[PDB]
Amino acid sequence: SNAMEIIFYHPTFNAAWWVNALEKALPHARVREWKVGDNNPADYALVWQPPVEMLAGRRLKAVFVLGAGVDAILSKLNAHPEMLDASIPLFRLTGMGLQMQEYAVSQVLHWFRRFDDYQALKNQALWKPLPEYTREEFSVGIMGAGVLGAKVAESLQAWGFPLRCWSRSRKSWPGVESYVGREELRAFLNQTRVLINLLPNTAQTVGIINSELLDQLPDGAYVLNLARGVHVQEADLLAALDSGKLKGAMLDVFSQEPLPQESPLWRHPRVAMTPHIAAVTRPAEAIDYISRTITQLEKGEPVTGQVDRA
Amino acid sequence: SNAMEIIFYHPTFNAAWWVNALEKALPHARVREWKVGDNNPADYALVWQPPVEMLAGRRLKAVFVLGAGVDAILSKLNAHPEMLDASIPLFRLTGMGLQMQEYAVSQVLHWFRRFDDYQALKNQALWKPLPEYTREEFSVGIMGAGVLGAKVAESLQAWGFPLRCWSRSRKSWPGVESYVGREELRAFLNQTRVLINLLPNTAQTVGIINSELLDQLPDGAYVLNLARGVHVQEADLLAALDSGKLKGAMLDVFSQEPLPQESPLWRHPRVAMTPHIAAVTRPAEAIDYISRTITQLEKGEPVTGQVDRA
Repeated sequence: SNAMEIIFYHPTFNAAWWVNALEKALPHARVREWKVGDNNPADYALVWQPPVEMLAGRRLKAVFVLGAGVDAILSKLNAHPEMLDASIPLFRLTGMGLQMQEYAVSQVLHWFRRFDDYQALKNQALWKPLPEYTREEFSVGIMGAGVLGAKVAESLQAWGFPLRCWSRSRKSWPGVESYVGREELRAFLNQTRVLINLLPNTAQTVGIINSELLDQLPDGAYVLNLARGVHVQEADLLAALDSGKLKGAMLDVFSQEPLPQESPLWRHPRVAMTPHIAAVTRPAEAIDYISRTITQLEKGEPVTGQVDRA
Repeated sequence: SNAMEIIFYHPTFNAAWWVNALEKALPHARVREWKVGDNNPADYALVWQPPVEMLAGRRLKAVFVLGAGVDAILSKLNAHPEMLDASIPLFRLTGMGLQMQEYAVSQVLHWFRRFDDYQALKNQALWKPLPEYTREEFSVGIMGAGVLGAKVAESLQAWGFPLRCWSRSRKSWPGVESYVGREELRAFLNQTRVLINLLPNTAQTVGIINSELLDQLPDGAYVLNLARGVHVQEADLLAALDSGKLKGAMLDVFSQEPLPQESPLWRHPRVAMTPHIAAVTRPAEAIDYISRTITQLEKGEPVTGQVDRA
């Protein structure tokens, strides 16, 4: 023919910027942003929250999901077996431990040094040095196995906080007490001052952070949600913040995103919020991965990052 | 006689708690909180902002200043040569690098990840992922030589920020570009996104952070003041925050402390404030130092932490 055709679709990224970087990364490719009504052939598709008509009936060499988190797309494909011929390989971008570390280390220290309290004191123009928290009473509990959790634990134990992790599978991270299964969840929660959620999702963790879990945390605890919005029952979180069970929370993810303006979370004085930016893959990195993987496919070499479509 | 008499005075600490810990640390000592009119002998005096009548005419084996920062007391003694017989040794408690590190690392990351911006966006109930800052453009500049500055630099370069330091004396900290003298101050400021002040004081640094210095920082910079209040010209800081020269500031120290409620700093939305708590010596540590040093003096052994009364 024989030009390589690539199509690109993202709900909120700058298509122009991505099309460009892609053109320079794969100079021998024709890249174009996909728009409704575009049924001209393509060899590779780069997508996030793609509509059905973009991929339905397409013959493609591969689809690249623009982000980690294949749960959303897999369910659209599984609820629409007709959206992507099941023989087409699907890929995902996780090398973002650093980003998580930055976020968690900043906030855990922020809370440890009572900057949240000091900000409230500032807003009342009240000079009041507060009692200091001991490292011993400031235990960190990470929920979730996987590199992100492992990286976050590593970076926090370096500051001397007691660390514990909880997962369904038994684990052995250096300098961390490992708790396993719903059987050991209470023991884990009882001893955790700062609860950090880094669970990849599961049917078995939906709404896991609800009142039944919050009740086992010691009073004056904190919740840092870096995993999935559906892991937190928002009404229960707010109730725990209002009763004093929780001193504070920081949430990067929400049950519904963008979080509707109507949500009271926006309004709570002891909730901090970030619009799902804890760890985004740098486009340069994303582009390097995608171009590298396309090259391996064109040459029949081994690839990495393929998502099994169980 | 022969009981060892110790007297204690602090303007805001819990005298009872300190007297107690002291009694247990030196069981063989009689410790008492000093109150106006108490002219009964003592062997050692533990003080912070002592009034003249507490130390005038006293024969003492040593005075212990309850904190690092001997500038305040030395000037009261030097302006009142009659407050402490000049033959009496004076001691000070610096092993607080960790505390500074916690503070600086938390805040520099806080700013780097735009949590300040995200908080403002939260307060407007506006979901808006913001552009990310590169590490390259997020250079840290530490003013001041000495361990605290060295510790803070060490902990920040570990996160991959470009680091520079400025002092009057030439220095060589690993992984840090060293700038020396007022001659190289502009070059240093021009390249510094986050200015961290850790200068021990000098006549030559009073009001150093004024408009002439702020003007050399790149727009969108930040100031973190962890050293002395008199180092910052508060009116100029506020002006720099209002013009956009400075995106934000965090201050742990102020020209006058407690900062009068009248000060506009309390009121600025892009100033964060803490009541001089960046690095306080743990009382347990303070007590261990003082008891250890008293024991060395009683036994004629070498001591450490003595302040020359030049």
